[PDB]
Amino acid sequence: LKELDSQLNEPREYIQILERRRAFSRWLSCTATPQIEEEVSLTQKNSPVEAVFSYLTGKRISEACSLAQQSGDHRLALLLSQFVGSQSVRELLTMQLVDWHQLQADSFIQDERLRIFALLAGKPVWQLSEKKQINVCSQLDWKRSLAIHLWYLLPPTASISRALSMYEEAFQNTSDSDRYACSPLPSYLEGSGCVIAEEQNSQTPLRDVCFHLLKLYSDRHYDLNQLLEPRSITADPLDYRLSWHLWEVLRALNYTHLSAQCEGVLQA
Amino acid sequence: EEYENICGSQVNILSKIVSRATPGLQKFSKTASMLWLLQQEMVTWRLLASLYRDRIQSALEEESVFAVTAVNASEKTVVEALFQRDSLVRQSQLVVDWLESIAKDEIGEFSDNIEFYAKSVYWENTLHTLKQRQLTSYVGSVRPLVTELDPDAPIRQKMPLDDLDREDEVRLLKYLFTLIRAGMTEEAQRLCKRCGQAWRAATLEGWKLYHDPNVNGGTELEPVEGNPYRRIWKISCWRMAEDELFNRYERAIYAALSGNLKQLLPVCDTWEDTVWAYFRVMVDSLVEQEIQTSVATLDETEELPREYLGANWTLEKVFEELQATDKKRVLEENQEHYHIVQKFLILGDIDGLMDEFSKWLSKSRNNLPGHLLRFMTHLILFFRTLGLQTKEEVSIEVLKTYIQLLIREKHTNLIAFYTCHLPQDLAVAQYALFLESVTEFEQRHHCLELAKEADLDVATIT
Repeated sequence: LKELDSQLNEPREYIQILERRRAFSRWLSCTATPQIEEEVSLTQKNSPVEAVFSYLTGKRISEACSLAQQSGDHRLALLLSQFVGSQSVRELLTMQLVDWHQLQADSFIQDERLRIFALLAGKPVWQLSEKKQINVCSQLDWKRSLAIHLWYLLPPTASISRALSMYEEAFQNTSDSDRYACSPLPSYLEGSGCVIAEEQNSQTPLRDVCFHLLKLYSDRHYDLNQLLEPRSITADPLDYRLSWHLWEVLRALNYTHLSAQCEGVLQA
Repeated sequence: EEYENICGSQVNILSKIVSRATPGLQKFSKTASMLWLLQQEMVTWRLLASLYRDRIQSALEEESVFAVTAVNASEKTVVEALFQRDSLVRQSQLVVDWLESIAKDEIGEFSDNIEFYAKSVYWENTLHTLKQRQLTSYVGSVRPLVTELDPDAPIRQKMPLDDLDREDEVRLLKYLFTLIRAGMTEEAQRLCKRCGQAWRAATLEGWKLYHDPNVNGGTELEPVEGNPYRRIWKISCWRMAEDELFNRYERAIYAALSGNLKQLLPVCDTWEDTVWAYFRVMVDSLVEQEIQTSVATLDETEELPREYLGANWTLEKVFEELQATDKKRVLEENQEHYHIVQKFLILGDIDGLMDEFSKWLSKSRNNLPGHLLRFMTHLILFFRTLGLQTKEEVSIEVLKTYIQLLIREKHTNLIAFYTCHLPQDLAVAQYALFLESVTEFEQRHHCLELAKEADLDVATIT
């Protein structure tokens, strides 16, 4: 309710996709601010470069430009203010990184500053002349990782479904690329440093209930069992408070592909 | 447009003579004065061909344009409306386009003849010096230099480069200013890209007006244009113009894209550059005034400077400020014949221009340049062909001064046309006053048939 219901005609599928993306493009900032606001409180006085990067991972480009003018990094503030749509600046940083790597001037710049230049250039990983790699999504949660996919690795015009598929393309085992997105968990496992070392029984990796709902919105036949399991919601396998009230909304939304054992286990 | 092609052809011929004169050969002084005289004539025909086209189109469209502004318009579409709405802004930009075209024609083919010392990296000699200072074999003197290699390090550390890179940066920044002074901002971006400054090529794109066409909910997907923080970017570029640690040319580059006339005039070192600095900032300031009246931005907490937002502009004012300047060159150029014509054609003031022609004839008649008397004549014929009024006593006396040139530089023949451009009493009297000198019988018959090719009253003439 607010941007579509103003329209005195049946709203085009494009405008619905656009405003549903504009709403989710707020949700992916509001989910990130308290960790960014703690990270900046710690980093600001030791490294303004990490504090500027943290603001950019929440789309706080105005605060990032403000902190760069406060730190004495005025060409970083200029560069960041211009990045709010302009693809020519993305391709000019794409060239500038290709210059510095070939000319071995990359190893004469801060890896933390090269991480900002890679983010802006729309590069999730950069490969340096040292054979170091800078992963832009390193140390982050899934929401900021998926927001990097939604804001810096894709155009203003793409769907949520492409940002979420590029995020799933970034944390699985392929034959041709290393993992760079975090495989990315319920809000009680964020920040933990837990690289899940692929549990040799658990053939389904745990994920957040909000990711399970985004799968069920993208695919009407996606699994309900992992969506309603309390481990996707809380640090407690006994808290069915949200699990039952989600199912007794999905049953009202005419989703009907749960098993009667699984409904029986939820209700009991 | 053909008068510009004739003058530009003779400027081409005279340039292809002056470029072949041995320096100091005092015979070629007239050749160089004739080159500059016809170069200033060529661009004065260019100026006329733009401003009088706009002024006649406007005077045929003004009955019709009941426009309505859209509540959801972007900066681009407010300015797309402004350039329809506003003949003062439109004619002011035609003076910018004109003055940038003059600087472009003086640059010509030359852009790729620029040798630098650096040839594989940006700041290559300072980069090499740092890579050498990292080696434990450095038994060199430690000249104070930057220790970082971002382009802000000289201003953040307040330390120098080594002087090869410090020559190339000063060379490059003049060429970048000279290209922007010629409207070649895309070539300044390409020269930045060519010199490894993809960062400065990006700053040279930040002034672009914002647009998202997809706001209107289209049928396919279109690109987003410009910079939605163009205001904050201009505030930042104004800050780069006013610290004395920036080069005069880098300050002028950001000033010519952010309205800072006060930091632009410190590089504008011709009359044309000084007129250009006023007109380029007058358009940019009037554009900011329509945008900040029409585009309701929210929660922005910094101002563009009140010396530039509070700037009242008129065409007359610019040509008083151009007479208050300390730049003695501009004060001497602002007294020559074509720069005076250029002021009056920009103002549209034909009344003061005919008093200039009177103020010139009454002092200088016998001594005026023959091509200036050809120009003054053909400008009066152009105004008459458009039905535009002139001080006809002075128009008659320009035409009579020209007929007296045409007799006395040596032509006889072309007098008939420049005499049928008079009322019959005066056409008869001035052609008779010419034929009252013709003694050669073959020349008499020839000068009657040339009058019979020009619809003259041969019978009252004889």
